[PDB]
Amino acid sequence: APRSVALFHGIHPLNPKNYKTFSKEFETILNNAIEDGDFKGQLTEPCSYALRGGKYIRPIILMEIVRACQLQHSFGAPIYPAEAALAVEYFHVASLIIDDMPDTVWARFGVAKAQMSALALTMQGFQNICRQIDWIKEHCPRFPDPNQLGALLCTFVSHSLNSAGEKTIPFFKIAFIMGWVLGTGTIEDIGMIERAAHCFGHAFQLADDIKDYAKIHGKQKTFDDVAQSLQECKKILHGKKIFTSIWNEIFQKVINVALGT
Repeated sequence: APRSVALFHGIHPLNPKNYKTFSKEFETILNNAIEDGDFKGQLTEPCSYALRGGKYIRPIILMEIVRACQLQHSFGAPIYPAEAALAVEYFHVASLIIDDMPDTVWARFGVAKAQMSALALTMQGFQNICRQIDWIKEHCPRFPDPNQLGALLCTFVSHSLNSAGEKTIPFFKIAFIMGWVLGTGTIEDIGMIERAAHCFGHAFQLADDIKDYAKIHGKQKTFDDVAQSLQECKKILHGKKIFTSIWNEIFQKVINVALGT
C-alpha cells in the first residue's frame, strides 16, 4: 500500500460534531489528500478541478455513521474514516464527470482528459479503500477479520457501481454500507442499512427534482414521498442507536431543499 505523509491533524475521532465542522474537516482531508500523492500524472489538474467545492454529503454520511458506531463499541483506537470518505466522494464525483459529457470538466481540459480523470478517481477510490483497511490493520488489532470484510466492501461497492443506469441512490448506498461495516465489523444488519440508504437517497433525489400560480400542485405528493422515506430511514437509524443530532441538521437540509427555503 503506497503511503502518504499526512492527512488530518488535531482530530477528535468520536466527538459529536455538526455538519459544518464535519464539512470543514472533510475539506481539509480532501485538500491534504490531493497533495500527499493521489492524482499524479497529467490528470492532476482535471480531478482537482472537479472535486474542489461541493456538498460533500456522501462522505459526511460515511464519517458520521462510523463515529456513531464507534461510540457503541471500539476495537482499540477509534476509527476515523478518512481514506474511505475520500473514496466515497471520489466515486460520486466520477459519476458527475461522466454525466456532464456529450463551465464543465471536459470544457477546460477536453473530453478525453475528462474520462481519463473519471477513471483515475474511481481507481484511486478503490486504492484508498484498501488503504483504509491497511490503516485499520495497523491501529486496530482487535478489529474482526479485516481482509474478508475489506474484500466484501470492495464487492458491494463493485456491484453498486455497475448498477447505475435511480443513479443517485447507489452512491448513497456506498456511503451508508461502507460506513456501517467500518464503524463496526458487523454485517449483522446490512440489508436494513441498504433500505436506510435507499430511502435517504430517494428523498434526496426527489428533493433535488423539486428544487425550483401554475396548478401543478406544489407536488405535495412528492414531498409526502420525501418525508415518508425520511421517516423510514430515521426509523432504521434509531433502530440501530446511530440516529445522532447530525441527522436532524441533515434531514432539515433535505426538507428545506423541497420547501424552497
